[PDB]
Amino acid sequence: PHNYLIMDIEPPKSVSERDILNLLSPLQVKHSFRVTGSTRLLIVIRLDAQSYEKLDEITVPGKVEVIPAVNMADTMERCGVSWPRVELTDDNVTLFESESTLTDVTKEQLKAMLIGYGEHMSGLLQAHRFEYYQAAGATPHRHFVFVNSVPDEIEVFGREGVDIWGGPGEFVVKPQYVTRI
Amino acid sequence: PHNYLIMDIEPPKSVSERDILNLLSPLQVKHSFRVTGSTRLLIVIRLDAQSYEKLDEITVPGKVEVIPAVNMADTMERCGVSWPRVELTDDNVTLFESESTLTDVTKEQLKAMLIGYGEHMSGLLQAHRFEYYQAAGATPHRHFVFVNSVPDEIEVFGREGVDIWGGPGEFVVKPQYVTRI
Amino acid sequence: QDLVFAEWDKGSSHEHACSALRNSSVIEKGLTVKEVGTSKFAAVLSEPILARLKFHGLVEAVPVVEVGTVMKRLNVSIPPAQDISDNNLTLIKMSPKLKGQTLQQIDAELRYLGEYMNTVLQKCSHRVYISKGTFPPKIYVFLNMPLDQIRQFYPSLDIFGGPSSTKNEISYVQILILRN
Amino acid sequence: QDLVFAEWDKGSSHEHACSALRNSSVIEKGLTVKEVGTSKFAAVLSEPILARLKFHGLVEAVPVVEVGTVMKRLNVSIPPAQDISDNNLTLIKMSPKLKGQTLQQIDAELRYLGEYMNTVLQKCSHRVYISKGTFPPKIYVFLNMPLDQIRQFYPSLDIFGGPSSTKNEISYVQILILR
Amino acid sequence: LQKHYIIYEVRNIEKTPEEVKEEMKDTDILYSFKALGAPSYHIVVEVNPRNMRKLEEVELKGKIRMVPVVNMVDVAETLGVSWPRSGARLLDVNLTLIERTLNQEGLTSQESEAHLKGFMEELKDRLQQYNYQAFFTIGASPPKMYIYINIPYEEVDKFACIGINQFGGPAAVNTTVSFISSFPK
Amino acid sequence: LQKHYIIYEVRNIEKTPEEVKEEMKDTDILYSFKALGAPSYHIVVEVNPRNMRKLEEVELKGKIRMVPVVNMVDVAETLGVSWPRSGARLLDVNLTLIERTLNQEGLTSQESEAHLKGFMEELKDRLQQYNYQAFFTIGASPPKMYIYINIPYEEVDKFACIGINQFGGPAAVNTTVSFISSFPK
Amino acid sequence: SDQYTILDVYKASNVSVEDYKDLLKDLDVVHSFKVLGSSRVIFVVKMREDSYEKLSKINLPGDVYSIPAGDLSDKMQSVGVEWKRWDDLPDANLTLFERTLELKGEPLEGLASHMKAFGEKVSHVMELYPNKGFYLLGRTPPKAFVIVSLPFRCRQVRYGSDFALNYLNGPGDSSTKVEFVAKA
Amino acid sequence: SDQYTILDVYKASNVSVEDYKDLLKDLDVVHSFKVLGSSRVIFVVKMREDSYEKLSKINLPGDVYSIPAGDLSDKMQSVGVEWKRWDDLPDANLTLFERTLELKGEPLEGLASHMKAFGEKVSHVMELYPNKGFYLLGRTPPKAFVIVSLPFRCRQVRYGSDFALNYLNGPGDSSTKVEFVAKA
Amino acid sequence: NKEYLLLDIRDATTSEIISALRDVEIELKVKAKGIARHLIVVKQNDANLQKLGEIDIPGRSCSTPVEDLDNLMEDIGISWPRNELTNVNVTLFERTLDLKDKTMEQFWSEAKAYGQLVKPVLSSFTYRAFKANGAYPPKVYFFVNLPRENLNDASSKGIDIFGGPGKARTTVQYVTKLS
Amino acid sequence: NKEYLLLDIRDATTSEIISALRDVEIELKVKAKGIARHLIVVKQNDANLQKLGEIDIPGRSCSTPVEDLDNLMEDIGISWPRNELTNVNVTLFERTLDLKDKTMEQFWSEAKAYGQLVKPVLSSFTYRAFKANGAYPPKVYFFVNLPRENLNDASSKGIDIFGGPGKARTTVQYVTKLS
Ligand SMILES: *[C@@H]1O[C@H](CO)[C@@H](O[C@@H]2O[C@H](CO)[C@@H](O)[C@H](O)[C@H]2NC(C)=O)[C@H](O[C@@H]2O[C@@H](C)[C@@H](O)[C@@H](O)[C@@H]2O)[C@H]1NC(C)=O
Ligand SMILES: *[C@@H]1O[C@H](CO)[C@@H](O[C@@H]2O[C@H](CO)[C@@H](O)[C@H](O)[C@H]2NC(C)=O)[C@H](O)[C@H]1NC(C)=O
Ligand SMILES: *[C@@H]1O[C@H](CO)[C@@H](O[C@@H]2O[C@H](CO)[C@@H](O)[C@H](O)[C@H]2NC(C)=O)[C@H](O)[C@H]1NC(C)=O
Ligand SMILES: *[C@@H]1O[C@H](CO)[C@@H](O[C@@H]2O[C@H](CO)[C@@H](O)[C@H](O)[C@H]2NC(C)=O)[C@H](O)[C@H]1NC(C)=O
Ligand SMILES: *[C@@H]1O[C@H](CO)[C@@H](O[C@@H]2O[C@H](CO)[C@@H](O)[C@H](O)[C@H]2NC(C)=O)[C@H](O)[C@H]1NC(C)=O
Ligand SMILES: CCCCCCCC/C=C\CCCCCCCCCCCC(=O)O
Ligand SMILES: CCCCCCCC/C=C\CCCCCCCCCCCC(=O)O
Ligand SMILES: CCCCCCCC/C=C\CCCCCCCCCCCC(=O)O
Repeated sequence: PHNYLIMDIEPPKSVSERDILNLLSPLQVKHSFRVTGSTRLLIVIRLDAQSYEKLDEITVPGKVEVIPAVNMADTMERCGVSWPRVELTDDNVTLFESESTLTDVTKEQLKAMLIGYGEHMSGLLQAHRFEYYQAAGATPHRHFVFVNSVPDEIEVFGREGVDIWGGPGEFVVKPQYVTRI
Repeated sequence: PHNYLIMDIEPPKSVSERDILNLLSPLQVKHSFRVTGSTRLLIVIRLDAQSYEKLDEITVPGKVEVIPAVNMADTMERCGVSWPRVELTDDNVTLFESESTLTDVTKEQLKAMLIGYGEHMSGLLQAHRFEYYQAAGATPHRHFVFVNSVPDEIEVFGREGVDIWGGPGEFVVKPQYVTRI
Repeated sequence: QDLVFAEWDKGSSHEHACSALRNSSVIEKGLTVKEVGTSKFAAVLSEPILARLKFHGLVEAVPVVEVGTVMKRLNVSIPPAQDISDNNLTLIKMSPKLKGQTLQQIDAELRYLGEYMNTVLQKCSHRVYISKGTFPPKIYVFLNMPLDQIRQFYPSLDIFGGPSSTKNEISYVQILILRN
Repeated sequence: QDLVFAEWDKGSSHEHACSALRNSSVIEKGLTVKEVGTSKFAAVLSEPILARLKFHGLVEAVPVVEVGTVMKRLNVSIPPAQDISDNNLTLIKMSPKLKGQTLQQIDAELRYLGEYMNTVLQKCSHRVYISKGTFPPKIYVFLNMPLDQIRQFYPSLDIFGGPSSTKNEISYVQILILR
Repeated sequence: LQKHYIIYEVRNIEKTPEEVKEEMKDTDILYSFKALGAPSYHIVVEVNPRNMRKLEEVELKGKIRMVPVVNMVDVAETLGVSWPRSGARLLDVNLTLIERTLNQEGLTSQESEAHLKGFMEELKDRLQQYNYQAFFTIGASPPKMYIYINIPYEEVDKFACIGINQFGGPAAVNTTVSFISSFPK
Repeated sequence: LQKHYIIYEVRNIEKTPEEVKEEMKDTDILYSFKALGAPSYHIVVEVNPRNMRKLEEVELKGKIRMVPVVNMVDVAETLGVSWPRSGARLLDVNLTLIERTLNQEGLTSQESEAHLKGFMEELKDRLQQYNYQAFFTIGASPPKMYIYINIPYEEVDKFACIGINQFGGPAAVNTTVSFISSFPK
Repeated sequence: SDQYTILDVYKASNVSVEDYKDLLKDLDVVHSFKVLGSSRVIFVVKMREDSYEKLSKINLPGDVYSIPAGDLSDKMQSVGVEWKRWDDLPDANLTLFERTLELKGEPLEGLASHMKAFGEKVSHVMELYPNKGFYLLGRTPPKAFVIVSLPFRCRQVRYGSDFALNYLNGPGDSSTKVEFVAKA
Repeated sequence: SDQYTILDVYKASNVSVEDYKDLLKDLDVVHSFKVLGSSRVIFVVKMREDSYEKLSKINLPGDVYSIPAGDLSDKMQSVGVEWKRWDDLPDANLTLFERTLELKGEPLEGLASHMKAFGEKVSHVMELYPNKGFYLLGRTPPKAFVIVSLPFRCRQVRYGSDFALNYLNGPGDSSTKVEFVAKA
Repeated sequence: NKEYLLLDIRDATTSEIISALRDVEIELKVKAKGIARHLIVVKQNDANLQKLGEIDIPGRSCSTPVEDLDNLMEDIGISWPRNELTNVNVTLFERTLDLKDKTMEQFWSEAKAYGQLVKPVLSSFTYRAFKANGAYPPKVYFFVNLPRENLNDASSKGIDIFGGPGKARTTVQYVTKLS
Repeated sequence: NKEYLLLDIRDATTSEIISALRDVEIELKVKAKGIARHLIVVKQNDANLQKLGEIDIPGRSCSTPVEDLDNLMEDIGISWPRNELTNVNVTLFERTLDLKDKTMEQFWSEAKAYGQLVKPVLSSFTYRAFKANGAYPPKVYFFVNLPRENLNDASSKGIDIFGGPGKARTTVQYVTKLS
């Protein structure tokens, strides 16, 4: 099971996608995306020992958030849910950022809801190429979903298992069109 | 549209199914049921002018609740929802008592939920003989359903539309087997 | 099926027909218990058998189904263990207050509770019944378990939201009729 | 479809490239508006058109769908959309809080809101967009209603649970490109 | 070996205290208390095979609540607290019953255990100078605690409010005080 | 003949007040206020075809919040409450700005209207002694109220808390007081 | 300082107030109020050292509740509020207020602060009219019984119930029940 | 009672505390605190008849907030709490507490009762250590800035933030922020 | 002025209740249709209270001091029509209000708003309303003469003023006026 | 005893911060990986606070008095191990608690429960914990040397003691310990 680092970057006006030279050259960059219509960037980095050591000579300018992450398929497999393990295609991609907003929830209740969401999505993930990244160690629960962009499928994918998490008022889902590199 | 009176009777130990004699000759009793396994009685009376006037000299003993009621199919028709118009005839019947226990709800929000519930149930009520009685003028919303007792269908009828009313915690449903008397 | 969990309270009446609950020719293929030292009686009976009784003080009559059926409907396997006996027989009534919860959320919580009880109650005779079409749902568990271990079931309440999201009643019962 | 409602705020930048939002060669199809007197800009554009702009200070980019097709999917009538103009042009951003609500409950409330706005907005030129796959959902209304009647949309908030179960933002906007 | 008990809360306005006592047949009774001047009774019975067999002939009448309980020193041992040794005999002089029901709304099991441990650490020192018997519900939710204590009446009020904040304050607990004596007289 | 206004709340730490005023080009300004010694500005503009045409050339920089408002006198007339006539000119002496944002959580529209009517009836009598101008957001939720008042500085603390209970108490309302003056000097 | 037992009695059939007073003739019954229009009667028994044994030998017929209680003026003095203590009640215009406090989410100190403020606000009115107050000992939610003689009683009932209620967190954080009583 | 203006300044680049103090030399700056470890500086200006006209002509660079304020001891005196008034603050161990009260669901009377009880509880330690207190005028949620010289500092900061918090309804409905300040 | 006392009697017959209360001045008396339930509103004066102190009410009785809602509305400045109650279609609405996190000011402003809202509609109905005097939660007994098809309308008129149908618990009962 | 002051500095390089904070006694300095963010914990001496009053910290700095969580646990009778933090897998957990509807006693009993729960767990880890001194809502900075596979395990340890994952907000950041 791999460990990852998700960089959400809002660079200064002066810096123009030279962040790739800062990052891609010494690090193992798994994915590079730009939020369509903006200058915000989202970088998925695989944290091997070399990349982790090299990160301490790197400073990304701007408003940057760095989220340790895991492949949520690994978590589902550990919890007994089987998900397809298929690499994400170079086709156009939609990103869903999801966060739990419930204030009254137990650890066991949260695990039950997570397992239920995994079981519910298991059937509908067979016809798609996707990657789930859960923010490791972050509470409340938070994850990012990179899924192949199918027209007239954003509403279906976002509105799926929302009721398992507590309903439309207790689960924040933000779909975003992203452009590779 | 007809007005109704629902008499929920828990008679004293000495009195036993002489309650029928009390209501029999004077009142237009549309339905008479006994909760199976107990002495509790549920009477549905059509409130015509003669029956309303006759109720003056009738006193049902015991712990008795009298609920003014309307046919909820009439309410749905007033709101634009088309429900099947059937006469409950089968001698085997299940009764569902439903009440809303939602404290934060507006009048228009409640009307939206009621219309949504009616539209949701319109499809599933086609293959059924049923009668809805809504407690007229009572808040929060409260109704009774008499439906054909098909075993292995109690769960389906009980849980249909619960999420429209706000979920399993905001809606109270009580099913009971009733024997026609 | 058509199982009903019925509970009667005959504290008010000093004479009653609840001796029928010990009458094997009235109760067939059912279960009847009496709360120890109390005028409270309970039974799980098929609807035709329940139709034979007209007891006065009925606390409740909830259509229920055996957990095995519920677990099979969710493709979850729970062995039926052994049959309950009269030694250490305890009735647990669990009523979750699913405030601010959805139907899918309670379904997921119920599946998780089933998975947890699968291993927790694997070595004790029990009978689990779940209400049908009743909201909020009710669970009845006849557990025949060592009294010291009763407190170990406390953390299960966490699955539905914590100790005060769930009303929990514990009682000691005596078997009168147990027929299959 | 692939419509996106995008909002940018250029207050920080003295010189920016948002003049492209007034350029027909860039915005081949879609709608662009500017908040009156400020440097906030909004647009409703197809995703390929949105890919042409690379602006700083993007407040949001929400995949949206016209209310006509949402009503068609719900089999609910939608008054034919009259084309908006520049006079009286108002943008209303509606963000319901659905605390405690279920998906079927919010769907029923949305159906009721559509049915209620059917009669209210029968005469006013308008353009309604609803978010896709976004929770909590967002509604964007472009209106040409007289200002005196703006206070009359308040009871609609009652459909979602009252005035404080919904966050409402009113703005005066000017049309730049409408194709 | 842990001891388990049943507390019968009896409300019977139609029987004399002698008849209520006779309703228990030959069951061995640990305590039998009656509220002063009121038809409210508490019968505390130890759970063992002999008592369980004798209770088969008992059918209490009236408004009855049956509560399985454990001794509070057992709860103390499980939580790591050491409560003072309870007294075997509860005399009629200054005898008082304090009942607490904890709301516990919005908490988890671990959080509730932490609160209970805090309350018990607070009450441990004050309990030292009194002759008491305390019981806690086993499995019931909301939980209930019973204290039968020989305490001077002028100190009852404050003593009943000790450690209330450990459970969230007065709105989070239901506290009831009764003057009791052994029955029948 | 109801009048509609826009209040621009401008936060700009880089421009001089003269530059901020010049940012508005040739639109007609009704009131232009600046917090004492702070880079916060309030610009009140009357909505009419001429001003709307002039505002097309205006692009305010910094943190800007455009808020459409109506006069609180019109709100009074629609709620059946009378409002002390507002003074035409607001002087720099004793000039204060009181801003209120109402939470309204858990209420319906009719309930909120009842509370607003109660607040306005309470404030009517005390408002009679002062030169003031008041505005209310039109359509915004949560609603906001602005009062520009020439009031002695010793009285502003009590005047700002008048009618708070009409909205549910202090925790249900965000109230802000500022000393303001017309700009540029 | 002094402890009391409130015997709240719903009179059994064929049992009159005189019968109940006869059953308690050996106890120090300081007050006895009968609720007009119902079968409820309240006996306040001043407890002595031998009062508890005597009360333990007495079984009153009907639905009876025995509630330990203390003087409300003593409790008000303990929180630093000065309350006039009346020797006796005027036998006319007597009105009983039962108030239960439900201060959700407050610690004991917050409830004490609310009660101190309310007592300070209401002490002047309490000084105006003869009254006797009792509170339930160690009881949560806190509960008080106050019998006050009210001229203008009909509107004074609403005025007294509503008086300084915001100091108790408003009309929703407490429950009040009013009865018309007569000396028994 | 006197009115004040608190100028909360986040200093621009290349501008020192002395530059800001020279921009305000014509005003009655009674107190001037710089936050240690940051660029924040707080100026307290005692307002007079001409102070408002003078302040309207001053533009301070950086992120400036101008908040009307009153003396906290006056506010405590109005609710009937006696608070020792210190003429001067020591130059050492100066700690700044900013407290915001967020007692949800309470009327103004309930908040006043909570604050009166808290003030009575805290007046004893307030009389022990030199301190200056200010509260924001007409501001909800109510907010206070208190600068106090604490010996035994880095444990008294926790002790003083925790002191009598239950009288303000516990640690869940008031926010406290602590800074180490020096006289500017 | 002097308000009233309501007696709610359950397990007694009309003849027994009339036999007792023989010297008591009765403002109003009704019997729930089909039910052993009687409501007797008696005037609160010295003679009535003295007589009530000496009689035993048959059955199970609960007494509640009540104030005529017309008088309270007039006290707060709202003038209700005061139409005399008739013996036709006598219907009792019992409403309890849930005030949670409300101040006294909000309670009074809501009461004023409701009174103003229903003042013009009561001119077409005969009624008699009583409020539990000094009781919290607030409780109102509202007797109306109205068609049985209006029960849902009458109960829902102004329900939003007090917070909506989830915050006001209403029960309806048909009664007979006992002359 | 004396505790520390934490400077959270953004938009400044390590050289600038080291040069500016020259002559200041520093207890612990770290830099977030890939980020212009530094955490500097300095001792609260008279000399340190005197020096901090004469220097300008580069970038945007936020100061916070902090107390060593070991000493706080020692106050309430819990003896944590004091394994010195190393520079191998330095991970910063930032946790904020939500204490709505809690008393001071509940807060302290929960803190004690958490301390006793994790006391034996910390014996196998190196760490350094600081609590925002006197701040509400409570905030904790926890530096741990742990494998990157244990993050979810470390965050959820005893999360139910304070009310579950919905009441505690946690962020995780990899840092480099500067020497
Ligand atoms: C029952 O409660 C009594 C108070 O209601 C106790 O009397 C109190 O005894 C104190 C110690 O002797 C004495 O200082 C107090 O003044 C006195 N309180 C009064 C008179 O109001 C009584 O305990 C008595 O004293 C103890 C030490 C034993 O000797 C008992 O046998 C005495 O009666 C309490 N009695 C018991 C048995 O607990
Ligand atoms: C009924 O439960 C009781 C109480 O837990 C059991 O008695 C205890 O059993 C445990 C092991 O399960 C022993 O450690 C204890 O010493 C036992 N206590 C006593 C007093 O015997 C009892 O075994 C159970 N009985 C049956 C028949 O299952
Ligand atoms: C633009 O909006 C204005 C402001 O509401 C409209 O003018 C008002 O129209 C209403 C009727 O809707 C009249 O009662 C008012 O007297 C008008 N106010 C004036 C003329 O100052 C105006 O009609 C709108 N113009 C459009 C929609 O083209
Ligand atoms: C008493 O109630 C009856 C029954 O509801 C009323 O008669 C109805 O009146 C409505 C209009 O008010 C008509 O639409 C119905 O057709 C009538 N129903 C019947 C069965 O005749 C009657 O008007 C009411 N009388 C009074 C004085 O309120
Ligand atoms: C520092 O982190 C690394 C990377 O996670 C740890 O090495 C891993 O250790 C786990 C078990 O602890 C093994 O399952 C992995 O295979 C290891 N990964 C590699 C790449 O070797 C390392 O142990 C950590 N060191 C410390 C001191 O905590
Ligand atoms: C155990 C603590 C319980 C405390 C609850 C509150 C107790 C306060 C005391 C009495 C409660 C209700 C009393 C109000 C009636 C008192 C007389 C007031 C008459 C008012 C006359 C007027 O308004 O002029
Ligand atoms: C109207 C504004 C209301 C805001 C609340 C005002 C309350 C006071 C504000 C802040 C004070 C919090 C800290 C008090 C200063 C510390 C005093 C105690 C120091 C030592 C205590 C001890 O040693 O125990
Ligand atoms: C302090 C409380 C203030 C008043 C409480 C509100 C009392 C309402 C109680 C019950 C409601 C039934 C009301 C009676 C009918 C109201 C007027 C008729 C309204 C429309 C009737 C119709 O349309 O037929």
